[PDB]
Amino acid sequence: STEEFGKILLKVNQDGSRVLLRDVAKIELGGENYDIIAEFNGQPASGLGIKLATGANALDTAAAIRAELAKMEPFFPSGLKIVYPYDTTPFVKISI
Amino acid sequence: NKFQLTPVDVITAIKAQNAQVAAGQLGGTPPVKGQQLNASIIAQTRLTSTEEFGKILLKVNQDGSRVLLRDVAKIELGGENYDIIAEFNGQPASGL
Amino acid sequence: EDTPQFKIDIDQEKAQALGVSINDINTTLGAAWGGSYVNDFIDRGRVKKVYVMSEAKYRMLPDDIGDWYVRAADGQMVPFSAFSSSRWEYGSPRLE
Amino acid sequence: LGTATGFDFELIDQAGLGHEKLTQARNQLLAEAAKHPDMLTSVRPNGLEDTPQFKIDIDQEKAQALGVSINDINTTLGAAWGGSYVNDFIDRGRVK
Amino acid sequence: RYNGLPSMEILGQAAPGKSTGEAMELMEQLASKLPTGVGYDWTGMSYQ
Amino acid sequence: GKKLLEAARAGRDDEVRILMANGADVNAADVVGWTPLHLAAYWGHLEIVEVLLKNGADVNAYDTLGSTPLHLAAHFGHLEIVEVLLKNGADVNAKDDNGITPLHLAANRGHLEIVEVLLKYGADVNAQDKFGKTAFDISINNGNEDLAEILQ
Amino acid sequence: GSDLGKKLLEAARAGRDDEVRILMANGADVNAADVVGWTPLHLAAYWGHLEIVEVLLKNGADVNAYDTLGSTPLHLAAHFGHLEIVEVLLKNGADVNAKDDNGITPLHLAANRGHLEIVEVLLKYGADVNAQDKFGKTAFDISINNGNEDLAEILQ
Amino acid sequence: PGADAKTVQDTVTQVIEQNMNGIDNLMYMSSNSDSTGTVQITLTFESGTDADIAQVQVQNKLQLAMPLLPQEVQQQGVSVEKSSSSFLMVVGVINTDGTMTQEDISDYVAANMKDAISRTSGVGDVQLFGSQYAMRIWMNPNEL
Amino acid sequence: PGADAKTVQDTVTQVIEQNMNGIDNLMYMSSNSDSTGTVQITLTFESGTDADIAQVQVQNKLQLAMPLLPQEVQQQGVSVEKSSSSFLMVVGVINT
Amino acid sequence: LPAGATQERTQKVLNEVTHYYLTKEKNNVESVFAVNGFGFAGRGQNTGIAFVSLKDWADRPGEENKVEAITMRATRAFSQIKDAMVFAFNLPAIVE
Ligand SMILES: CCCCCCCCCCCCO[C@@H]1O[C@H](CO)[C@@H](O[C@H]2O[C@H](CO)[C@@H](O)[C@H](O)[C@H]2O)[C@H](O)[C@H]1O
Repeated sequence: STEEFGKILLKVNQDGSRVLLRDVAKIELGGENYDIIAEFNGQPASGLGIKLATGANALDTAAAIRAELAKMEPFFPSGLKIVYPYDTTPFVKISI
Repeated sequence: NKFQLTPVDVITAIKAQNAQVAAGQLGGTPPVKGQQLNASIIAQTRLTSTEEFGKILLKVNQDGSRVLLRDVAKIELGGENYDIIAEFNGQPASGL
Repeated sequence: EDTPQFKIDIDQEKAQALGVSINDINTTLGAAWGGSYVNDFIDRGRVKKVYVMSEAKYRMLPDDIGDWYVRAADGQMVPFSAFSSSRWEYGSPRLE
Repeated sequence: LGTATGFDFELIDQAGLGHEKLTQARNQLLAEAAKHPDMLTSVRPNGLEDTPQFKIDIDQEKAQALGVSINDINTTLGAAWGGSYVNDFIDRGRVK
Repeated sequence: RYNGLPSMEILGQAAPGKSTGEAMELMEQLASKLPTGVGYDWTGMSYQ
Repeated sequence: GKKLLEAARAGRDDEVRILMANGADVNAADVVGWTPLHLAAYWGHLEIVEVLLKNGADVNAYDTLGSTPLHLAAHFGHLEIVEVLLKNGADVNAKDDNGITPLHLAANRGHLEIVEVLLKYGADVNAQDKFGKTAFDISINNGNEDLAEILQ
Repeated sequence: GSDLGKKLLEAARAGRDDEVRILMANGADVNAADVVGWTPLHLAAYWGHLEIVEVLLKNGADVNAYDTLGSTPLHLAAHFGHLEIVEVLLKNGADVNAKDDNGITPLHLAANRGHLEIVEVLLKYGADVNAQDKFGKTAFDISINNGNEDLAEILQ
Repeated sequence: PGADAKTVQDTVTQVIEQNMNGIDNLMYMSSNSDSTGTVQITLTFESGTDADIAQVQVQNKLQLAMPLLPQEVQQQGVSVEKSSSSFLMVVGVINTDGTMTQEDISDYVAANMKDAISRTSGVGDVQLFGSQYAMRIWMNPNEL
Repeated sequence: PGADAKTVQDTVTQVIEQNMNGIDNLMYMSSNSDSTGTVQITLTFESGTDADIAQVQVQNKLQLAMPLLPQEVQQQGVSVEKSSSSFLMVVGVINT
Repeated sequence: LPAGATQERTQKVLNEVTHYYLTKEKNNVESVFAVNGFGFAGRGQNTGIAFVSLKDWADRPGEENKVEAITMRATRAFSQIKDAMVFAFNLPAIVE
């Protein structure tokens, strides 16, 4: 936790006062990086961009992805929802 | 010996002064909003020539005298190893 | 296309004179402006990373460089401005 | 093939609940199973129960006050009580 | 751990005269009443 | 003027022509303080440096680190541009925030012709940078004898 | 040791109220202890089984039993935030100022984990706010080091 | 992390590229080294090449370069993937109660959803549109 | 050597598991981290999977996770093997 | 956008792109998932991408409501975005 990192002891002063990490830094949970920010129809979002392994079947793989997503849904925090902004596979199924 | 130096000192100076440093950015993410400038910071880069290696600074003497690598060594391009030497019909050659 | 980049030259002789190590210089510069992956921690049961980096407001402006201090062997704090010089140049943000 | 009659079930922490809460849910599950002898028999965990362990806290402040490095402390403890693989030697022509 | 998440494996068998399918269906029923955030899966012989 | 900074960089003599004849600020400065003159000087565009100066470009414009177009030209070995800038009143002893002069830079890159011009125009050979180094000190460190002898 | 003793140690830890009930009727040793010196009361206090704690105390358990490192059930209850157990233990004569081998008190442990209500209960029963552990630390020192301002207020 | 394009190229990309040889059915190789600190090296093979073997052969050569890479690069994890260049799909995640920020949701996805998807057969590569949480220590030079 | 279950899980097992991506035909993965200082992760593949290819894909993802593991674990080495339970025979060797 | 451009500027251009699909292609576009900081580059402060999903073919009767005409109209509207290259395009039958 940030609380624990904040009390890391950097050193003790000559007069016995303590210098903690929180005395020289702000401490927070935050991204490994801050380069990528997505929106869905203008609202805050995240997502996974998935690429097909070489030679794999697109339709089979998409079905396995959905099957795995369905195993996750019941444990979502309140309000969390999967949306489907971009899928190349429906066209294959429908056109066939 | 004359300068009270060893190959350890030479190796240490070359690692310090023939270096390629990741130095980060000005205005990198996450930025202060309103930032206009984003630029890479370029610190040390690898040396590219015998001249540059020769002026690697090993130490300066009490009287401000400088000891450069070229003062304890000959500096030149030469083979990674010197074990293989080919000739084509008696004339100097290389090959694959 | 090439873009402006900030070139900083560390002065080896000055560093040696002041007793500031090149490793401390490079780590201070890199960690502050680039960030550094230190080690891992456990966030709600999952292993994740720990990053150190300057708070955004101290890595936005060229003048911020001289606000970073390194500790010399004799225990004195020495500002970057004392052992470096900098200039603008152009370089590539993407090499093919 | 295990038993034709047997089943192999995994209870899963889907939300960073942690070991103790998983254990409680496991126990809750096992107690309910035990009330259906008509359908379920010998429903049991495959693994091991928690046991007493000796938690030792290093006082960072006192270590720093005494001039004792955490690294010497931690290798002294681990090497002595846990053992430490140092390096290899050659015993009658075989590396060990 | 199971598929990358903390887990506890539970073994058992169908009572005499009962199918494993029946035993499994009950385990799932019971599993559905556990605390929020606790899931389950079938592995090994049961996975098949 | 944003058009001018760009056209200047690409060495589009003809385009600098317009914008010029349409009153774009000739001393327009970008994010790092570079004017169209800095840019033409850096990328070696002589003809555009000439036009720019003929249109009242501040010849001693300096970027956010105190560097002038003469610094750039001298450093990157653009002899022509160095001459033109000086002939137009470029401060030969201009110092950047580091105390670095065009002479220091030319000397560092070993640009002999350029070093001579700068001297010709009265470059101060004893000028020290923040580390107290002269062009001579530099010539010695780089082991450049042809250059060191000159600085004498 | 006794067989019933072992069964009681296990039942107490697992929170099997009814088994405990039966074990008490059969005279299972309430003072049984495992290798680390934990009694059924230690176990019940640690894992938070309130009803068993109360049954054990009614059946003559030592409220102030200490393990091989000098820790009491009140230490455990206080450290792991079991408020009602803390209150019951104290009601039944638990030593509010008990020090383990490290000089650590139940107050130190509750403060360390930020258990505010438990801290208040301990102070109410006479907990010594100025008690120092082997490193000379008090509960207040812990509160400020943790940066727990609410707790620091209380210990003032 | 924190490297400019030339530093990436001269310290990572060239090193790996020079170790790329004796690989069957290779038609060509290309790479980008950028000032995000990122390198991507793409090896394209003849049609009909068994992708499993191509990947094995590439990695056998990569492992000769690995020890020559900066420690900070090795610790970010280098990866070798065999996938199409285009996206099969994007699975989006939002919060309808508006009770999780962009950063919260991204961490949820990274920490609870991404790995199982990345392990699913047929999934060649997964890009998170966001970032997993890290513990951030934001230093203040004045206090230091 | 000398590690308790949680230390093994949180410095070894989770790190390895987090890197078991992009491997073909995996049905499921399971692991134990124990207080003898040992971890075993078992990956089970679809019937019909080429066992040699499955194993090399696993070993290759592991190879790239090695720099993330503790030094002492890198020093012991991490074995990747085809799992089998049948022995042709067991030869005992005794001293009488 | 040009390298040197900020994440904030890229967001402004993405907002314009999103706005266009949400208001001028109401009848054709079901959703937009826009990502700042990722393109086919990939990562960078000065790049982004929008994934667009259209309503079902049946609600998009006519040439003017098919992908070719939509992407063409969009590119045309986006051509009048300052200091950025923005274009919509239909994937080919086979990129390869
Ligand atoms: C004279 C007989 C004509 C039809 C006979 C049918 C025989 C067997 C058909 C089964 C296979 C698919 O059949 C067909 O598939 C597509 C794809 O979802 C659907 O056709 C489609 O209707 C509308 C417009 O046409 C589409 O926008 C939509 O995507 C899809 O539902 C049809 O509703 C379904 O009938």
